[PDB]
Amino acid sequence: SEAEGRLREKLFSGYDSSVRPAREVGDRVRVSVGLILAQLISLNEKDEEMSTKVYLDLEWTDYRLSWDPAEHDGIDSLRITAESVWLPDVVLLNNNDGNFDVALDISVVVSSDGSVRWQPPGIYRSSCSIQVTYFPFDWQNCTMVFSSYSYDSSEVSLQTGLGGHQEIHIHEGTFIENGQWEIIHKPSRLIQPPGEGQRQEVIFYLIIRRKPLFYLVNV
Amino acid sequence: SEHETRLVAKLFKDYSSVVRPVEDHRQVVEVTVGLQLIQLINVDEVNQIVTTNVRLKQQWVDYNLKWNPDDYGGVKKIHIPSEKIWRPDLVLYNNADGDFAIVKFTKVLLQYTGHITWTPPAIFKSYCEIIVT
Amino acid sequence: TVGLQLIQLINVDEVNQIVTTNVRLKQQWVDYNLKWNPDDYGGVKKIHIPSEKIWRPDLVLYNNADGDFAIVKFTKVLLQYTGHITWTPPAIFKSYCEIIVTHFPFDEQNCSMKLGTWTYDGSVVAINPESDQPDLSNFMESGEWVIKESRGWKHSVTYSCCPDTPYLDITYHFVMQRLPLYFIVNVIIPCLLFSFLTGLVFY
Amino acid sequence: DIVMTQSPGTLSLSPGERATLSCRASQHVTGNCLAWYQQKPDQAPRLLIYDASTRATGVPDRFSGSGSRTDFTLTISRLEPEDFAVYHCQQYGDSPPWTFGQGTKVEIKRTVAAPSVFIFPPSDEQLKSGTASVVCLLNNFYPREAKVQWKVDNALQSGNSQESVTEQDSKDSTYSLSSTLTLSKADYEKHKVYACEVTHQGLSSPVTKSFNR
Amino acid sequence: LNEEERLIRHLFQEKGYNKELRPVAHKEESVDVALALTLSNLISLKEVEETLTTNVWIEHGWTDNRLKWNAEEFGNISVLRLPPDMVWLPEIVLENNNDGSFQISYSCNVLVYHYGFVYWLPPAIFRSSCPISVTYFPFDWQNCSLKFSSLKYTAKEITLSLKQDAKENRTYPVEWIIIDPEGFTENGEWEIVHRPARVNVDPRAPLDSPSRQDITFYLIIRRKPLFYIINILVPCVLISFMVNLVFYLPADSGEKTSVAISVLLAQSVFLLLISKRLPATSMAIPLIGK
Amino acid sequence: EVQLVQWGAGLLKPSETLSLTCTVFGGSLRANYWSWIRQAPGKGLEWIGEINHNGHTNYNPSLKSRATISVDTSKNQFSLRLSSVTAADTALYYCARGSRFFYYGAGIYYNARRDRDNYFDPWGQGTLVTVSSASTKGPSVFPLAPSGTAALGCLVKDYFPEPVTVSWNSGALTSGVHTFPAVLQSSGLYSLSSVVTVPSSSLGTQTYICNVNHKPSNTKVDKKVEP
Ligand SMILES: *[C@@H]1O[C@H](CO)[C@@H](O[C@@H]2O[C@H](CO)[C@@H](O[C@@H]3O[C@H](CO[C@H]4O[C@H](CO[C@H]5O[C@H](CO)[C@@H](O)[C@H](O)[C@@H]5O)[C@@H](O)[C@H](O[C@H]5O[C@H](CO)[C@@H](O)[C@H](O)[C@@H]5O)[C@@H]4O)[C@@H](O)[C@H](O[C@H]4O[C@H](CO)[C@@H](O)[C@H](O)[C@@H]4O)[C@@H]3O)[C@H](O)[C@H]2NC(C)=O)[C@H](O)[C@H]1NC(C)=O
Ligand SMILES: *[C@@H]1O[C@H](CO)[C@@H](O[C@@H]2O[C@H](CO)[C@@H](O)[C@H](O)[C@H]2NC(C)=O)[C@H](O)[C@H]1NC(C)=O
Ligand SMILES: CC(C)CCC[C@@H](C)[C@H]1CC[C@H]2[C@@H]3CC=C4C[C@@H](O)CC[C@]4(C)[C@H]3CC[C@]12C
Ligand SMILES: *[C@H]1O[C@H](CO)[C@@H](O)[C@H](O)[C@H]1NC(C)=O
Repeated sequence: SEAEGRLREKLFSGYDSSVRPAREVGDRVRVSVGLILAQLISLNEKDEEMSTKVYLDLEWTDYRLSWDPAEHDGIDSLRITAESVWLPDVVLLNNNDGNFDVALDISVVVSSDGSVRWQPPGIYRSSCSIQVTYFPFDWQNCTMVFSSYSYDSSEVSLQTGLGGHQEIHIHEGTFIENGQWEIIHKPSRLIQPPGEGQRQEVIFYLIIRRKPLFYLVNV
Repeated sequence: SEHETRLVAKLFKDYSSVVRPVEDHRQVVEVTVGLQLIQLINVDEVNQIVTTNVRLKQQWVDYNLKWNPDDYGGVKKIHIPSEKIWRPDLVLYNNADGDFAIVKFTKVLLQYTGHITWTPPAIFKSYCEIIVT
Repeated sequence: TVGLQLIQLINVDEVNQIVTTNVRLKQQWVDYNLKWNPDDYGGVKKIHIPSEKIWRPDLVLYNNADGDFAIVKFTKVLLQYTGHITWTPPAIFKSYCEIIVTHFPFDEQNCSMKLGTWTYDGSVVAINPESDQPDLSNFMESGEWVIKESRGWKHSVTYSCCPDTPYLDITYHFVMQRLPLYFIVNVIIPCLLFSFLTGLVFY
Repeated sequence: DIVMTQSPGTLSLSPGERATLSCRASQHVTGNCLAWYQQKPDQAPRLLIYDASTRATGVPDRFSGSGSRTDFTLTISRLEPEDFAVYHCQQYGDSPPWTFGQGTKVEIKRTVAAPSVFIFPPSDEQLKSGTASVVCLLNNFYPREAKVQWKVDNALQSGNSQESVTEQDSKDSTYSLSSTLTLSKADYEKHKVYACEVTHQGLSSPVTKSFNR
Repeated sequence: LNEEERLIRHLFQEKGYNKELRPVAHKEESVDVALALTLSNLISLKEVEETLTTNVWIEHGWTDNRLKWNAEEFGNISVLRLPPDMVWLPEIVLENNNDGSFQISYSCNVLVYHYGFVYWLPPAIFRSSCPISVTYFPFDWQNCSLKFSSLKYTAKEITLSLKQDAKENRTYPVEWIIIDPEGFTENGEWEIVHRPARVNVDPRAPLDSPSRQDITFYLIIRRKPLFYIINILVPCVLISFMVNLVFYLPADSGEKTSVAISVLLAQSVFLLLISKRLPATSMAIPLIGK
Repeated sequence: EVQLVQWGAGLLKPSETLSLTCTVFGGSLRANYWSWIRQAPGKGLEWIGEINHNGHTNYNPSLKSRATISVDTSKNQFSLRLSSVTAADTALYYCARGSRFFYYGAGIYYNARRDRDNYFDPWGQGTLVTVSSASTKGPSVFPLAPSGTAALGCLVKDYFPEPVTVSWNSGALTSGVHTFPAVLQSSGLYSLSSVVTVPSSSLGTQTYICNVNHKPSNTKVDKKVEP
């Protein structure tokens, strides 16, 4: 860990985590955005909001955090507390409760070439306009819109995480299936701005069908 | 960005967020305020409280946060944390059971001319007289 | 020295068996390195210091149900020139209490709060009660319960493995009596009326 | 499970010189948990270094440990007469079983010296009991490497001799060696000439000592 | 405490302790972290929300060789109490929470012994997801889990294991949730039947993933159905059986269909009562619902 | 100052059970692990096994089936039993103090663990163990007759068990004496020679007698060696 300490001291001398990494003026930071659904907690029809537990998957490159492994005892990656590095201010725009941020900052994985991977957990309450016409035999289209809150498309460019399926990742073994909802489709899409202040978005869509057995028995 | 790192170091070397950001104390800080209503979350008639999702766009000029872009490789606009600078202390007078002021301190966009645009989000739980007639 | 002041009995939850109370947790101890001579400082005999700046006992409610385990309101301490420190933080204690519902709504409960230094044993930090009873001088009247009795006991446990290391706690127990008028009026009387109406069919 | 190999095997060095002993692990030694021990003749091993760099109590400053991972080194800056012993390495960082190296002996180096060779026929007293031992002595030589061959009527023997070697002398610091050829009395009488031939780097050519029975 | 002050200054100031680095000689080494769980009390299991609320104490044990000292040189000090924010920690969190509270509640002091062993017993109130099987309600049993892992460290950096008891001539791992017979008292509605603990390792997951390793503590709990029996099932069953009396009522009474439809209304009221107590799930019809 | 004192019978016959005991002075068995280590002649150190005061044992996989290590805390002793010994078990056996063992916690959290410092700083004096089917026997002593320095000596042949002592001229002659390490023959008996170099001019004038002693047979021989 002494070699790791030396590398950490070298990397963060003169490093400003509040400054976006752009080697030249006009350079854009590509941020790949993906999502893993750990649990579809609920879809509250009264409040019209979907509660989910997820892991984001954000990937970018920071040229300032590069090094030669041969000069640092063969160390080719690092785990660093997320607050110590620049982060893209990617938030859930369509949150319903007022919480924009991730549940826990945890750590980033920084490779020797400057690649940064961040997989923070998140408990999100997103607004979902309920289509009530065919309730309880209905299906819903609940979206999760992720975007930078501050940086515009000229500074931070977004792309769907893949490496390539444009979908929400669900682990077949560990996923907590909801007893009232079946996931039909789970795509993701990059939305360009119309036509600076213009901003791209990455929307993860959950098309879900209610399982109405309860209402068949009790009503 | 080495240029932006140097600029950010220079701007906050001798900066004070306490005093109003004017060259002369007899000047008035001009703040442009705009309210964007994103969502009408709830209208609780029993307790007479309206919950809304809003963005509170505030624009002003900080005299001391200026730079020549030619001295910093052509950097013309930056994003900085809002907690480091003087801000106007907007408060919702008729707050019922929410926050009086902004609590979500998002970044400000700062131009080289000193123009600041800060667009924080908020959940306004305001008090409304509900006529039930 | 540890003393408990019960300000209010906020609620008794018989379902989850939780008693929520508002308390002040008076703690007194001497700090050896925080002494001074007042004559050298203009006669200043006492000062007020943030509690986060000094060592404190790590008192924990051992029988916490679902609230806070330790003090979270770090109010200022009163420090005397002799090094004596008085710290009286407020807290809301949510403590487990085994609720016996046999005689409900005419039941009597015995709810306790066990307090101790979490990480220090009796050979490094010793706790003593301030008084034999909780301080009830500033207790707000409850519209649902009457506190019949209250008493604080210090306990010291030595395990056979470690005969030189006592583990200490102070347990404050409250024997409380429910006021049954609400259940008498709202529940018992209607049931009695239905029971009386049951027999009228036979006439 | 972890095999430890000490590389030098034998280190012939003069007093006042610098000694470097190597220990190699077949697997990563966790936490640099390596110990170095010294063992003099007719004595138990004595702990010299532990944790790969930390001197034990009463260990002079001349001994120093270094290295990591799978390569470890013990360095003696200035060699004294009391430092000529057998040195062992041991690993203790990866749960039992605890394993040692095979050991590395540090010998004293002196001017190359040739053996003086002597041959001894069996005594009449031994022949009376039915056996014959023929003894070849190589006296006061250095270095230790030497070869002895037995010839019986110019026919090379094999399998019927045993060697013994002394330690290095306390003063001259040299070695002596005996080779003993054992034959039945009946076989001994079947031949005339008994010879031992000795090769050593201090000899310009092999030396033979012989007798006629 | 001249000696404790001197020892802390020696360990942290003089030797330059860095809590951001793991306690290893080389980066490729992993830190052994032993975990055990003590169930102080099972607060509740909410069926509609499918959430288990527990009070647990998480016993952590690991080794930090940078925090080693020879006790005789420091007044025979053998153990130190230190704030957890001064030392490196293994960032163990509850993975399967459903409220966003991943971490322990009270960050108590660490006990650091002179041989480098770090002992840490933080308590926590956890709210975890527990999907509910309503098939035999109110005679149902549930299977809840508490999955502990690290998101800041992977299997490459820390190796999670269960507490190893070594007080006897044979060591063994503690493969159950610890329940103190003196400090524990059963939940009013749930009785613990089994309480195992397991180290789960995913063979397919990569070593550098946080999902490679976890330690899971399970609670098999049986509902105590006396409340539901007394207050729902006996009235409902008796009222339903009461409808058979109409066949013994003469047709001249003019009160048969009134009795029958009133029984139906009472059953409807009972269904209204029960609809508010269970989740609206589709795996099965509850026994009371059946 | 911890001291380890070993005892036990070093002379055993094939298929028997070696039994050794190590006693600790100046310290208790509670604080440490305690190990047995064997060193064969011309071979590296080999760890046999270890035990703590609770009786928890670890063994070398190559000796686990035959080695049993026990502890007795009342006498502050620990013992090794090696079953079915062969000639391959002839070695110098040591007892030594291993890693520190510590207790921590209280109540249900009371536990113990070992430190990661299993190096052997204190050692026992060592016990030589020889496994032979041979029987106590005394040597025959034969002259190695001298043929400007001469060599002469004595051949000390066919004895058991070690050791023999050899002196010259009742200890008055020490300069130039070499007494060789014994060799074990296939018969199972030991042989050695002792030699001395002397001026060839002294061969007529000076008497040379080798004094051989083998205590197990009370062999005492004074052999005059002459040309
Ligand atoms: C509602 O519920 C609460 C419980 O939550 C209940 O509270 C109990 O109240 C009773 C009183 O009615 C308490 O009983 C008393 O406890 C006193 C304190 O006991 C502790 O301290 C003792 C003193 O320790 C010091 O001195 C001893 C030598 O004397 C020394 O060895 C120690 O090291 C130390 O210096 C200690 O001896 C005692 O230990 C006993 O108990 C423990 C626990 O059972 C046991 O493990 C030990 O082996 C030993 O037996 C303990 O640590 C105590 O002083 C007091 O004694 C008086 O009464 C007894 C009556 O038998 C006389 O014999 C004695 O001479 C004294 O006159 C008495 O025992 C009880 O402890 C409370 N429980 C708790 C947990 O707080 C309420 O009563 C309930 N209310 C209702 C139902 O109305
Ligand atoms: C370790 O201790 C256990 C418990 O004493 C030993 O197991 C017992 O051994 C005796 C032999 O005399 C049996 O009679 C018992 O039935 C065993 N079990 C119990 C529960 O006592 C075990 O043999 C010990 N191990 C060693 C190698 O000494
Ligand atoms: C007509 C009478 C019997 C009233 C109707 C009783 C009905 C509701 C039945 C259905 C399931 C039954 C319960 C199932 C299991 C047991 C066994 C034992 O633990 C005591 C009784 C108890 C708890 C039963 C009590 C009666 C019970 C609740
Ligand atoms: C530690 O050091 C002190 C002072 O030398 C000594 O009195 C004491 O016996 C030692 N051991 C213990 C366990 O206190």
